[PDB]
Amino acid sequence: TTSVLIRKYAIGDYSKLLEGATLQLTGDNFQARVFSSNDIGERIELSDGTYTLTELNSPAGYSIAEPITFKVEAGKVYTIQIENPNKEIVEPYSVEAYNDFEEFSVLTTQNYAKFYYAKNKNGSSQVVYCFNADLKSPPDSEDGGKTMTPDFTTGEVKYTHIAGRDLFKYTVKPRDTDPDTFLKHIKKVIEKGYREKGQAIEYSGLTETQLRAATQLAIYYFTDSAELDKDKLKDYHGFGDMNDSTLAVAKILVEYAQDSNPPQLTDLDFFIPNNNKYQSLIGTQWHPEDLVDIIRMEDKKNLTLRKTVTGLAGDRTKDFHFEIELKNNKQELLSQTVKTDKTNLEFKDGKATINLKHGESLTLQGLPEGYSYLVKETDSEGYKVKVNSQEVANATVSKTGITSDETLAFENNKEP
Repeated sequence: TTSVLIRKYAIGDYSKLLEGATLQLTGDNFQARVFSSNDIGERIELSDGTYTLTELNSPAGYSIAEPITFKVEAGKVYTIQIENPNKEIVEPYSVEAYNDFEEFSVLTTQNYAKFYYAKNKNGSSQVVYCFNADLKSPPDSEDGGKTMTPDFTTGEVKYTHIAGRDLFKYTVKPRDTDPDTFLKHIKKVIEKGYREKGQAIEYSGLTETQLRAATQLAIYYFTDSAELDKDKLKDYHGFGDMNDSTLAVAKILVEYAQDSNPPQLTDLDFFIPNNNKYQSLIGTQWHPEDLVDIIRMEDKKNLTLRKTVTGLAGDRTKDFHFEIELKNNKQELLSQTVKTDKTNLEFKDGKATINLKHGESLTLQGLPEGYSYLVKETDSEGYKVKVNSQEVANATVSKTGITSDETLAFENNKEP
């Protein structure tokens, strides 16, 4: 068996698991079961196979998220076919991270003062960097990370340790638009930047702390679209105090990140705070030994067809038949169950047929952003077909990139 924890998160705020979603786990061949999402995730030991996580209902406010299919094979877990990117600690929001308030080292005239660390399982401290420029730094510590300043409202501010994959979504004002491109940029910055106390500094004349600042500002280039310009930085989070040298190294880190070479680092710890006011933190180290597979589901905050028969010679009890062809954002055909105001509809190779009599209607729900339809009424022979009052010789119409709901009102006229 393989341990998994199903965790339900809320898209865009990861400071707590979203409780109160009714989730059902169904598998191909054990017993299917229903449970409600909790604060730590539902722990299940699974034999090899393919399983489906469905949201039977979501908690007040949210939308039903897409069924997540996954596979447990040979002790490993996969999403659908790639490797489960969600590896997190068993007890969430249990990791201390801190800002070392007493450590002192200048950029030019002033303490850098952004000495962020996270505590590894073994009590050592890894250098980490803020991933959200406008959010709060980790809790001040006056004693090197033994005790921390709690938040006035939420108590201690502790973190969930996770594999730093899928980082795009934690950014506020990223520069990139493709997540993988974004991840590759972050890994590369960390790679060539400051990772370990005592490390050789390859850039002549720069102190450890100066490299650390260049590294942090390079992250902000990508996470918050910081500009790497002396004069535009005069008042940006203390970075006016960064000398020319250091800023030149920040541009080197960013230019490196930007080039086509692949990242030499396979993975990086990442840390999410249990208070959304606090910044998330990208690590410089990797501790896979502390992590288990999570099946993650994320909650967020329609096409209608109808038939009317007209004319005195129009039959009002004839099952008119439609052949609907649907493709997604990237022109792939949908091969999924699609719920409706009547019954479900299995789309095979993007297609399903439906029958409508005069004055009936069917409403396809949960169709994705930027979809496209091609709809034909196959058995029109004899009728003058009009769709939304437009004359269609071939009883077939199309539309691409539907950003809203849409209604196709077929009218069939058999006038004597």
